[PDB]
Amino acid sequence: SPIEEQATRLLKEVPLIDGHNDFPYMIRGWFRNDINGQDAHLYDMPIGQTDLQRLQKGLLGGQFWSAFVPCPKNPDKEVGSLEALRQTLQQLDVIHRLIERHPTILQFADSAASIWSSFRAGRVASLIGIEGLHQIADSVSALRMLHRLGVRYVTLTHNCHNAFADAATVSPELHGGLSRKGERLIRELNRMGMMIDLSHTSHEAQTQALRLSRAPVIYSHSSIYSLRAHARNVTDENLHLLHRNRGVVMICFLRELLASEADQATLAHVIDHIIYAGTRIGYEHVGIGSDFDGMLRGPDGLHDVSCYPALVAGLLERGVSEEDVKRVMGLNVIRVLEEVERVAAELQGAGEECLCDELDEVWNEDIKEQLTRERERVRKL
Amino acid sequence: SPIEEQATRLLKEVPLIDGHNDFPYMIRGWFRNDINGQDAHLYDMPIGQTDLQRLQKGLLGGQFWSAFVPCPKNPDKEVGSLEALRQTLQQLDVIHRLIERHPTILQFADSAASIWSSFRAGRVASLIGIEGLHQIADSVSALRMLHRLGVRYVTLTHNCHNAFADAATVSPELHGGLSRKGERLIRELNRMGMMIDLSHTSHEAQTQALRLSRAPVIYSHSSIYSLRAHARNVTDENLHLLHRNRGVVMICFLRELLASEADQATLAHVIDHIIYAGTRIGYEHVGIGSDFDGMLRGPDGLHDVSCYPALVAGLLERGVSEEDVKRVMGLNVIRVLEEVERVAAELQGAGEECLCDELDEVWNEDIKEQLTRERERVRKL
Ligand SMILES: [Cl-]
Ligand SMILES: [Cl-]
Ligand SMILES: [Zn+2]
Ligand SMILES: [Zn+2]
Ligand SMILES: [Zn+2]
Ligand SMILES: [Zn+2]
Repeated sequence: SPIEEQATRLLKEVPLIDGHNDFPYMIRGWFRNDINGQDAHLYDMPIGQTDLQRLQKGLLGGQFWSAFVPCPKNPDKEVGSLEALRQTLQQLDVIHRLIERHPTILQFADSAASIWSSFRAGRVASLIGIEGLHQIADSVSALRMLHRLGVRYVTLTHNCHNAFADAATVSPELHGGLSRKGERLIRELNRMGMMIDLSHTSHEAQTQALRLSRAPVIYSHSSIYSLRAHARNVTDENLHLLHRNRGVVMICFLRELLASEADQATLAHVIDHIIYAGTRIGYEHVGIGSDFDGMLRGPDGLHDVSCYPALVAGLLERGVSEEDVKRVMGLNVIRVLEEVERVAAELQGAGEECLCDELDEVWNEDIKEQLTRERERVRKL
Repeated sequence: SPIEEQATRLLKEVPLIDGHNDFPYMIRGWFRNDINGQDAHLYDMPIGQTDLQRLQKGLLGGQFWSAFVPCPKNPDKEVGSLEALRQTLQQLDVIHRLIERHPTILQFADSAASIWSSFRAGRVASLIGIEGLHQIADSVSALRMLHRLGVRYVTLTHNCHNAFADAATVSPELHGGLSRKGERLIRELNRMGMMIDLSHTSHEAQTQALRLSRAPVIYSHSSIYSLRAHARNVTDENLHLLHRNRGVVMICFLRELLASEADQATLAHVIDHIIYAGTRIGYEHVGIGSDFDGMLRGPDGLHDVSCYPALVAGLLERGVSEEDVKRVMGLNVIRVLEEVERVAAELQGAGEECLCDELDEVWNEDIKEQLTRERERVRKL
């Protein structure tokens, strides 16, 4: 069809960059992060919605691979929080090993330039994000090291309240949006060049983050509230504040977020959600945030990662212009990552102070007096 | 003096690379890793043997900055082990922030080429190492992420036994050298290109590591046993196995390791230790491993980081040739890091399997059956 050829041409011209995929957690579930001699299975998986053959088939240009670990369930709160940090490094490790063992398909990217150079070579631009602040174990130092390991967005919560912000799906509220720590962390995230992700966060937490953030944010996988009322979806209030923020809402394929009955959800519903946001806040603030492998089953026509050409063709069929489809595919999320890095460079160039952790005193006054006495002895030599 | 001018010329021609300095832990002790508006103090410290003015004065070419955290003291063994991992990321964070805030003095390096390019520009080549396996929290995944963060050596123990190896200063013995896990970790360290450091490890643990390792190792800060009997010093047995391994013993300035009475220790004792090893196993297997800021007081003439020109002049005064002094200064430790990276490239190029952690099963048989049933449904479409 001339529409199918058009969709294939667009997928070759610009990268379709998906906002969120939990394929790394499926590798932890199925293989337990042991991928040695598992290429046959990694190319043709016996479970899930993602594998390396189907990833090629769908012509996907880039991917933010999620490094999610569950919210801590342990009665010992210190152990659970610290356990999440160790599991985070295990998931970042298997993501890096997955990319490194398959260099013909996947290539690591952590910027707008690295996404393009990956797309020119014919690879899937492989970026990384974490699904929740619980993953850092209350350590802003750890968060900066996660940025150094290649993490380029941080979802503020998953399905649990943390010290920084409230989750959408948990009641009662803890902070009523962001905490004081949360407000201060927004400045640090803008300073370091970490992209803020407002998926899974409460409506009040979104409103406060959108007003405070000096850089554009994203919703890595969230849908529209007006079309389907759910705690996880974005309200018209927050859609307008996203426009002022210059952020992007990357539309989710979760069936619960598209229809009241999950079995009724379809590819057409995803297109309705993209067109709604594109009509009201412009097509330069809308994206694609599948959440593949964060669900058992997908919508009719969006069953797995091979179905992206159907989404591009469906948007063109509805009268969304080529230029606007290219924006929704990936140009918008590239711009936000580019603007996040530019803001960080401005703030780092200006010499803004970084947020430091609260640490225990290791030395008492006796030790500090010995050290000062010792220094003075060396001065008199 | 013609000997002082000779020492200054050598320090400009080749980088003097010190094996171990604990200045990052002094920053944790004094500032609690909060260096915002502390440049006056960082250039002229009120404590310790290291600051940025004295670092320039001594003409030091490179430095392995230690990222040490204490051995876990907590009764809850899980909490203590996981706490060491979080503290490790705090110390790696402050090392990176120290380098980044002072780019005219310090420059990050993680290879032989990066050491040289740093030295050409007139910076101190700033490398990173961790002082003990307890710092990884039994996570080989975490260890690979520490390598990604810039860690280029790992001391197998500090002053405590761990799951992998025995420390020198603790009795009774636990593993009697390396454990089975330790033996398997040696292969993984060689594969990833992590330099093995045998300081703080028991004599038996050294012997087993030196025979097993396929790449050259180091002693980042250890002295000679024959001159001064101590658990921390290297025996003639292990010095010979270091020669076969092609490693380097970087001589320590700790007074306890140089003389029976600590107040008697001197610059002359450090030179005796360098000449002993250089005479018996050749000058291409000897280095300088100060351990500055891992001690209150240093030897007479080696009080702080400004005293390196006295060490170079002292070696030349004793009849050690210019070419051999250049080797002891830094060419040897550069070679070992270069050979460690070459061995890793050979093993990674050959497609050797990496060591994976033992993970818990997250899904039961009910969940796995749903995932396989779901995959088959998608196959029939
Ligand atoms: Cl602490
Ligand atoms: Cl686990
Ligand atoms: Zn997810
Ligand atoms: Zn999610
Ligand atoms: Zn030390
Ligand atoms: Zn030490």
